[PDB]
Amino acid sequence: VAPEVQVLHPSSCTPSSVELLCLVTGFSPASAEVEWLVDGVGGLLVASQSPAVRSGSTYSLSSRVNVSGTDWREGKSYSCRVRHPATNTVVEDHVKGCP
Amino acid sequence: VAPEVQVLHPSSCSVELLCLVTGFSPASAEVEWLVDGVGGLLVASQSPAVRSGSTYSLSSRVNVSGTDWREGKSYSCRVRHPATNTVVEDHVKGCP
Amino acid sequence: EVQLQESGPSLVKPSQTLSLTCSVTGASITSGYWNWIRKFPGNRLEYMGYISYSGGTYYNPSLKSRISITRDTSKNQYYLQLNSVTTEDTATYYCARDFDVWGAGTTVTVSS
Amino acid sequence: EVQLQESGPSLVKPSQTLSLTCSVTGASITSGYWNWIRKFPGNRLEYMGYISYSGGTYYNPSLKSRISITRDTSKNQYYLQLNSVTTEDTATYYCARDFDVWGAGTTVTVSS
Amino acid sequence: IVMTQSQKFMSTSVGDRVSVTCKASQNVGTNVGWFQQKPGQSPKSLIYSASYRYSGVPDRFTGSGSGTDFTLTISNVQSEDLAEYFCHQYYSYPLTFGSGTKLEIK
Amino acid sequence: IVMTQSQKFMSTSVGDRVSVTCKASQNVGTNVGWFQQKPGQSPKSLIYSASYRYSGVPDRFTGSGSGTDFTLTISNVQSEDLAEYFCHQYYSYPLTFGSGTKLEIK
Ligand SMILES: *[C@@H]1O[C@H](CO)[C@@H](O)[C@H](O)[C@H]1NC(C)=O
Ligand SMILES: *[C@@H]1O[C@H](CO)[C@@H](O)[C@H](O)[C@H]1NC(C)=O
Repeated sequence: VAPEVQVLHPSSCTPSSVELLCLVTGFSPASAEVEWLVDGVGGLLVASQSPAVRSGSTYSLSSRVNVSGTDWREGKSYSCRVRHPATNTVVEDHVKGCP
Repeated sequence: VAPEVQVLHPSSCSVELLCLVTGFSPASAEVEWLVDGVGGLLVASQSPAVRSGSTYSLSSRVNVSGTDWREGKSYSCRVRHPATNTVVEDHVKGCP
Repeated sequence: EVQLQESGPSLVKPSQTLSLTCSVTGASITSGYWNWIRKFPGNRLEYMGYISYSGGTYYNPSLKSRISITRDTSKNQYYLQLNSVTTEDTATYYCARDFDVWGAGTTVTVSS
Repeated sequence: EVQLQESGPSLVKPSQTLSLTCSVTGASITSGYWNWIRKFPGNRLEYMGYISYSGGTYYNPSLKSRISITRDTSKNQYYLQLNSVTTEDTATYYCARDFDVWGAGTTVTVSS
Repeated sequence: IVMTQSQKFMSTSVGDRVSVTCKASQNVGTNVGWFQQKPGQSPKSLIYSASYRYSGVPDRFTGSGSGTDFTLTISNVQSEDLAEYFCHQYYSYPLTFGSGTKLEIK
Repeated sequence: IVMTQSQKFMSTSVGDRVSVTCKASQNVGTNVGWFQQKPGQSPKSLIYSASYRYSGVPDRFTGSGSGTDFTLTISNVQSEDLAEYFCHQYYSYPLTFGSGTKLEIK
């Protein structure tokens, strides 16, 4: 019942806000929360949240953050860290641009 | 309600294209994948609908060649809707 | 590289069943969407109908009841049947893939 | 900013309440994912606490019903209480924010 | 659904940039494409979506999207560019086409 | 989680490469990081992410290894880095730290 996380990059080739979407699926009896980090540093990114849509056995949800268009292709590493209080398990995903 | 379709990909320099479609007021639709505007060339794994009470949204995942991506070939996800009799689509240009 | 070729009678009598068959030269009738469109001499076109690769059709209400569209299987062909024709139905008929390749077209005269 | 300043009693008795505080300067405590860890006189160390941005907490096994880690939103301060010190808890305590910012630490000696 | 193409027999000289437009009562959005019909040949689907090129389509012919009044410009007209052009709706399963335009090389 | 170092201390001359092998029981994926002990200074973290670099970190070292066996490999050791390196694992939330490996000048 631990979460699975995948982060997708909805952006065109042209440089310069660019959205970044974190999808969390197959998780949370009870609940879990999502934190966004830049190069391992939290507190810099605030993503829009969505309510849980339940299948009845589990649920999925996602969050999306507006990352500045001048950071992509500069080598910055972005990540989505999903932590589930129940089961005491934390999972994360990591994305990068292409300089 | 006409469906709303968006296509996202992992990027990070085959690459999966995940087409997320929601907003099906009668809960019935089908999805076609196209390359450079021509359909029938790609086969995606089609997931069942989540059957959310708000709308029976669903998604599909396709593996598209890394070379075509590097060459700048665009891909699109087109959703056909037989009950509302409409077509919606989204386009991924990628980056040469 | 995937062509369509129209085939059918050149003339049909009034109030006589008219049937045309699309011959598909490539790809497969099991992928994408296929249709029937016709052009009238006065530089105007109308869409007559839609064929799903999985089976099932959609028709333009302006062709209601008289129009019957079906699909073959192993022969990669589709056909359009009209059970009522008049002189205003003389037109060039085209087979096409939705939003992609069009055939050359054929002209059908409705007259004695 | 990244300035985490440790403060505590320095010396306590075996039965007295041990209480330590961390002053966190930079970002906000409300950002969450703040922890409390300790390093023993040897080179082993262990995790001993978490505070969420929501106010929820987590306690490490073997310190059950003792840690009672608490935060003060207006002060931007966090603090630990272990009830009786028990004389074994002589490790250097550190304020680390989930591997992002390690601050100053300090030991507390237990003797009588 | 409806279409309006109030243009006929437009002329262009070699090298000129010549445009064609189409309007509709519906806003449509990025749900159009265009045809090129040359007499004696099967028509080709030439413009994909609001503005794109189907594989094999030359770059000299560039479209422009809108929510009304969709357009196309043929840059650097050379030869064998005279055809009837049509505006094609994608918005709904019922389709409509305009009456099209004819191009002259004078 | 159970973590251990394969060697409590190591020594290497300036300019050469050093490495630390971190072993653990269970399977923690890639949810690891590295930590630089600085005696007399507040200790500081590195490779905060899962085997990926952290802001500011010198380019001499990036994360490596997976599952059960992780390594630190710092090439071209320079200045004052003769201290303990700790391996941290956060896969299971009752977070476990291993012992550090001390680097000596020779
Ligand atoms: C990003 O900013 C644009 C600005 O118009 C806004 O439309 C979009 O919804 C924002 N997206 C997110 C995820 O904040
Ligand atoms: C793409 O191919 C890999 C090859 O193993 C497979 O694991 C993955 O599920 C495929 N994804 C899609 C969307 O086809």
